[PDB]
Amino acid sequence: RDLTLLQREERLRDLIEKQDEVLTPVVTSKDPFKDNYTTFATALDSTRH
Amino acid sequence: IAFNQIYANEFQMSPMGPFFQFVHQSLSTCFKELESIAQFT
Amino acid sequence: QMLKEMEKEVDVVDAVVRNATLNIPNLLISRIESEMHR
Amino acid sequence: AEINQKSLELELLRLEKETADITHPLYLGQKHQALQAMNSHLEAVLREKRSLRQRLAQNLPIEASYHRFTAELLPLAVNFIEKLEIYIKTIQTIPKIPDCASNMDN
Repeated sequence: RDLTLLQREERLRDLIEKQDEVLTPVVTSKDPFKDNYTTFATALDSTRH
Repeated sequence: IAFNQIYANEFQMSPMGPFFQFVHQSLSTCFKELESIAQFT
Repeated sequence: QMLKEMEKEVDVVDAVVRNATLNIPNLLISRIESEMHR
Repeated sequence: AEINQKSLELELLRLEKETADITHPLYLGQKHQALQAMNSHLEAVLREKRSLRQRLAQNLPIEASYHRFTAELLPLAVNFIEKLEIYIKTIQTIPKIPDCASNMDN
């Protein structure tokens, strides 16, 4: 039982570590993008009517 | 990042592409609308 | 959550991003002649 | 012995359920798709930066995404001009449209 549970936890850790490495840069640049994009889209939308 | 950079520098090749599209779509809709009114009568 | 909140904006932006013998009608000729100076 | 085996199985299944949102291929696949759609969209926006700039500020060197609209605009304009009188008559009939609808109903 102990060996089997340890093997599964190790696999889970490996998977989480690989994801953290790639998600951290995207979350940090999110808020400036969303705000710049929304302002841009609203400005563009006012020229079509 | 590339967008934010262009948004800060340029938004915040000739720039003519969007004018053509708009005029084309608006004019087409106008055509069809008038034809429909005539047909109803 | 960010991707879902930006859907409407994407659409607007997408909308923007995406033998010629001419018989001129008398009505238009009359208009062009009356405003010819302008 | 039998109880011990089943108990282990239960423990394993519970661990898998609790971490599925971040680990299972199904859920991870959905997140990929959402991200690819946005990428493509941004690529397009960057490709048409000049035209978009000109609009905000308001062979022929025109961005390829707009060739169609540019080529078709001529015929469309010609057609409109030629049918101008018909469009004007039609517009004059617009106040009769409610009467026309009532007579037809009768």
